[PDB]
Amino acid sequence: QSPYSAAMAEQRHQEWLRFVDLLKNAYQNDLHLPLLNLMLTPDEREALGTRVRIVEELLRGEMSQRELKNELGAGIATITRGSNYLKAAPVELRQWLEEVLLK
Amino acid sequence: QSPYSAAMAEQRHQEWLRFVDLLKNAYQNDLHLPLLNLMLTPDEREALGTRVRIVEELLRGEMSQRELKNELGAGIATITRGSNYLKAAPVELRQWLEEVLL
Ligand SMILES: O=C(O)Cc1c[nH]c2ccccc12
Ligand SMILES: O=C(O)Cc1c[nH]c2ccccc12
Repeated sequence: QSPYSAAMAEQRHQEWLRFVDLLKNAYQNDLHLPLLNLMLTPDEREALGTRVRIVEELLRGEMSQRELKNELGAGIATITRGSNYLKAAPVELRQWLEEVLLK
Repeated sequence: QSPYSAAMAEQRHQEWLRFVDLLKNAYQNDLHLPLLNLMLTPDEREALGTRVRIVEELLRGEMSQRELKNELGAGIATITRGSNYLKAAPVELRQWLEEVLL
């Protein structure tokens, strides 16, 4: 069926929340590392590691475009998307990220 | 430089573990949902939700290949890779997944 429907949106939402609770329980049982190895490909794990550094440097604000590109391998489009995500983040998350990533 | 180097392997280890620790801390602070919305695109979150069901139905062993494909939209190659990962999973993870998913 069509993925663009309320019913499919609700199904995706429930499946996503199930994964979030599964990983929560994995953390609670010290199984987070093998679970994330199973559920994410190596390139996806590498990308997540890089996106942490992109968010950190965007929040810091000291590197420019070409600096971020040459240091992290992230082109301008990727950086702009990350900046859009950061702009859309709730204030509590952004302030916590400033705290934990920059201090 | 080269992605296929020992130094780059070490950098990958470090950056991945920093993400794992950040997300641990986000769960501890009830910020995991917005952090995951920030670090994963919608299609990646959708894929993760589907991968949970793939792993569940592989462990259950009741659905076949065409059934898994028609129910989850996941082709044979994706199911085969998931089965490979499950075969390579450590015993403790697999027994836990059977405990919690079934
Ligand atoms: O849009 C992308 O290329 C993926 C992506 C998801 N969250 C991000 C945060 C910072 C930089 C890139 C991404
Ligand atoms: O290889 C893939 O297609 C992605 C993938 C990563 N972990 C998985 C678990 C089950 C099914 C597919 C995947």
